[PDB]
Amino acid sequence: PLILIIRNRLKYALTYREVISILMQRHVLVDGKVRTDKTYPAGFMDVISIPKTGENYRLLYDTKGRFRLQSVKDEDAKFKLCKVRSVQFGQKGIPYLNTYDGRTIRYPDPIIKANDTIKIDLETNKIVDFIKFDVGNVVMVTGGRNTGRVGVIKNREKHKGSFETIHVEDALGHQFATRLGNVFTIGKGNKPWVSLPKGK
Amino acid sequence: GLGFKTPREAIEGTYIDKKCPFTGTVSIRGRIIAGTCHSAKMNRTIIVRRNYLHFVKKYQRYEKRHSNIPAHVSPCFRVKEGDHV
Amino acid sequence: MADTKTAPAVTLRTRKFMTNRLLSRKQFVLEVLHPGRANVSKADLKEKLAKLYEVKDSNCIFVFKFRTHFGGGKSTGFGLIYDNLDAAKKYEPKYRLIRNGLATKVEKSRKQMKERKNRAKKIRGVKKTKAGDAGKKK
Amino acid sequence: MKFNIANPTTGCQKKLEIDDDQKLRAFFDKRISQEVSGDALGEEFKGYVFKIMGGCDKQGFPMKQGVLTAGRVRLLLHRGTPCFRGYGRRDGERRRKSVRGCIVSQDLSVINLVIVKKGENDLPGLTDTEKPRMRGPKRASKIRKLFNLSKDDDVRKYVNTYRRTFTTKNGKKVKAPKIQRLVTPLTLQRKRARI
RNA sequence: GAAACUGCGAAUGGCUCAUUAAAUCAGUUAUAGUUUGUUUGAUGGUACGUGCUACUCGGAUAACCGUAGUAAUUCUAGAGCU
RNA sequence: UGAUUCAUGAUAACUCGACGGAUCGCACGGCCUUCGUGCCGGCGACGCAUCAUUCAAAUUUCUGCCCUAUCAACUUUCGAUGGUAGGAUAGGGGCCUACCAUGGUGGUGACGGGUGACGGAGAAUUAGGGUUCGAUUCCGGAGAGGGAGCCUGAGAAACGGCUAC
Repeated sequence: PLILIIRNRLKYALTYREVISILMQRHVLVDGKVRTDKTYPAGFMDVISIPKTGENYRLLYDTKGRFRLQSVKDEDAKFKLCKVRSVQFGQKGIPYLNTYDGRTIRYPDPIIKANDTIKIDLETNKIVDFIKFDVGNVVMVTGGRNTGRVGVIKNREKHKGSFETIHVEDALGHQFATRLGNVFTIGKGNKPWVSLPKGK
Repeated sequence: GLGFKTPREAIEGTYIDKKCPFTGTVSIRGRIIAGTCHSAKMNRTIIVRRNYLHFVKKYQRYEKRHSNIPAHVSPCFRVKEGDHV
Repeated sequence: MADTKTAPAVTLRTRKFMTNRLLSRKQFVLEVLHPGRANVSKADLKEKLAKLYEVKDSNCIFVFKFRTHFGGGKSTGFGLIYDNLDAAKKYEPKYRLIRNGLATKVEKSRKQMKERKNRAKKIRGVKKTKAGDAGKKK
Repeated sequence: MKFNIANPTTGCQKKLEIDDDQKLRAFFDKRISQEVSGDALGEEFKGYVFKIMGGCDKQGFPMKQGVLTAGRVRLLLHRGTPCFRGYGRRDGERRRKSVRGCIVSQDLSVINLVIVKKGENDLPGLTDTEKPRMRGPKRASKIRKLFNLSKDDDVRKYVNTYRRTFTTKNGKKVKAPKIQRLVTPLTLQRKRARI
């Protein structure tokens, strides 16, 4: 959430509650848009970037798995990688493709599934690319102890009632498997964004 | 839409005279107890739907949950097993 | 550092400094060695200091949060140099402003303040006539 | 007993006294909203029509329309209801309180009368004195009703708070306010922006 | 700018743990049994008249000013406004 | 979509009919056909409808809780138990209520009683294993003198609201 993230930059001493003056003068923008809400839902891959004489940031994970800043390029800031959190499916071409922060993006790609990821720009919300969820792809584990690790998909296991586990080969250690909700694919052979050491 | 499963075998099905379609099904279980380390056994009987019908007493079937039709009916007769001869 | 007399310098040192273009100012730590000496002063700081960073006014700049440790000869506080007088006030909390001289602390009475608002709600009309009404009525 | 009497034509009020049992009993056992002949009430009140508007008894409890009874009854009140003002402390608050009947009795401390039609003879405190309007119509269409300017003329020049007046704040006497619903390019641009 | 009207909050917080012993509740599911102001982002040729006559703006209360009633009440009557 | 046939869409309809900003606020702009407050239209403010959504909730499934049989059968008065139907409410739902059947549950301790018996994360103290404790700046619920009933509102069976006793 925004308040924690902004404060990480500021923290030398005696700001914090005075975050409010910065927000209301609109010298913080998040994804090119005004939000002054501390309770704002955030996830991995949010872009922060502020007006004019500013900087660009990507949300990353520490050892716990809490949000922290890393500097990111201005070119990369224009783009954002967004999980398709939920889907309204098919006919007449009216998907609501939910994201973690709550952005909707509309209308067919020649695919679309839940747990697949959509590459989006930032301001206009038009579809740069669509990334399929499949084996061999690069993943970040969003939750648990295992957070801040990256690895390549060994296999996905499909079962009755839910598809229980999806297995990741790599880790600092050895293989681990996680739920589909924990898995956020962040790279594919078609389009990766992954060129980052990570977390723990 | 369907539920989480438990397997059970029928303790009942033929209890006093004339019965409305349903059976009582026992689960016995053991669990590790602190101190003694020896498991303590705890009975439980639950009243199952036989929407499928074709249910005789002392018959093992496999139960999948559905929404509670009156109260204590959690499971339903998904599928069976059947026996020999 | 810190201009001498006979009574030793009492070091003017800065440390952990980021210029942050959101708050629009300079935040840094003032770790003042006081070898063989007492308290530097709130004045003596902002009188040197000023001329290094070339803000060249005591008026806009504040130093605070001295605490210390046992054993003496050092104290740790925090101080900031601001880009403008007008800009500074908005970002700053009120507690800095009042001691600096930029603001006055208003003292209030809880009982007077809250009760008075309720009274305003209750009367509708001029209600001068009610005072005369009560006299007649007894 | 006491009467606080209104003549709405001037918009003035003052209280006047009627003492004599024969005069007073004309009011008695009548309901709220009923009209009353003036001459019975007093000689000075000749030609007048008085409508019983309400009043309060001793202990100050006010009449409420339609409730009936010569006595008092305890009834639920709500916000934005007669016999209730200054609002509840919270929204949606209801209060049970004693409230008086609409039926006139001797227990009344004051009866409120509103003059429906003016009589033959003047009443010194009420009719003889006169009060000008506190404010006049703010809205543009309402101004056209009273002042009969017509739609082309534009309201602002002619008007001000109850016609065109010049008045002092502190030490300056000299303008019109901004009348709204009045058609302006400000409304036109956003209205155009609908299409 | 005071106030008044409208809007929203006051359901939150804080406190206590009497009752309450499969109950609260915990882990864990289900919601294909549902709702959700706010947040986030999409989303409106429609509106009517034989689709050329047919529809483009109505008033009425508080602040107020004045007049009143009760021993008193988050008390309230009444007029002239708007 | 694992599983909705709902959705999307077709067709005939319902409706004392929901919405589409008259003061659509505020600060600015082009271009001229009668060079005309002509005719256009940007930006975001607050508000508007429907949808996904988020911040959320509430029911519900599995499993788990101290002590006692000097508590062995419990329940069906007036749903106990299940079926069928309906009305209700956001919704399934004995939820209640009609009709219908006669069940449900128990030695694996049910049913009953007691308990500073809130539950939990946790705490104390124990090598360990355990034992004991959990009023407590957190987490979830309950109550706010005792009880019932209800308005408003997204949401309260509110109590520094009401209404009644």
